[PDB]
Amino acid sequence: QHFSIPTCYFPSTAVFVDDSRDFLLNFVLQLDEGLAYRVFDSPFEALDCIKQKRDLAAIHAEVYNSRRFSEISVVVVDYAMPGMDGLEFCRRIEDTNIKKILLTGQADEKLAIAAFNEGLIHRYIKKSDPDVASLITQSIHDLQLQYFQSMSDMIVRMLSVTSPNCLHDKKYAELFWRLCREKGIVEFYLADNSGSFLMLDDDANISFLIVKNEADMQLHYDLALDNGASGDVLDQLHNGEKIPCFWVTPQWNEWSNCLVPANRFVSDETYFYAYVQGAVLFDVRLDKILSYHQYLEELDAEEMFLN
Repeated sequence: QHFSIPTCYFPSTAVFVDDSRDFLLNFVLQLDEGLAYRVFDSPFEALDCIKQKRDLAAIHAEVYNSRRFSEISVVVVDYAMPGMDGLEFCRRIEDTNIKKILLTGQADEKLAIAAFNEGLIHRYIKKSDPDVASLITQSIHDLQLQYFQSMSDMIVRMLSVTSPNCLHDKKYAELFWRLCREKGIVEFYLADNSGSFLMLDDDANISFLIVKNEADMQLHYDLALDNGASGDVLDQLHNGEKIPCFWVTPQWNEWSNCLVPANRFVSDETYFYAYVQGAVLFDVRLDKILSYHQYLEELDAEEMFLN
């Protein structure tokens, strides 16, 4: 219901717990390239690995964490695992916010329904379903989003900040996610109180989606009016034709190139935004950022399922 746009997002790791190598080979080789995953044939070793893995400017600082992509967001577990059934496996990680996909047998649907209603698991799929491979893949994408949506609750609490209203706007979120796909964005991080986002592609190229609400536009118009800006600047800020692209008040003669043409989006409220290339809002050290493409290349072939 909330955080249709999460406070942050980046490619995360899914864990597959299954005792059928033939099922895993058929499944993982249909997956889209770009999904990081780990495979365990034992629920005990999978649990041990999960256990051992465990202001507003602090959000985008996560991009300097080279191990962020190894965050485990979704687990896919077969209920018929030897040693420990799939539901008992999920109970021992239900304290975390990992999203659980249960692969059910022919006589396990009632047990999975109860677990789904209690919130123990978030998805159950018949392992013998002819579309099982595509159903798991779609649920992985859906639950990796829900993982960061659940993260957004604790992040705004930990930082003692209030979320921008645009993050809960369903119409605007669809525009946000479709723009991310148009620009090849794989990870983003909330940048200011109005809903701006630091954005990166798989090569860690920097870009920003600067977002302003009507209250911000009125504040910028009042600042330019109190500062005595050019006649065009007052008309552009009043009509909402352009938005400020800075992060501090510019000089009366500097408002010219500190503005960028903006799009207007009317939904739950009126937003003004512009997608700009480069580090525009604040400085970003590209030399201390591990891109996602380089993370996938630096994956050690020793601990790979496909070797």
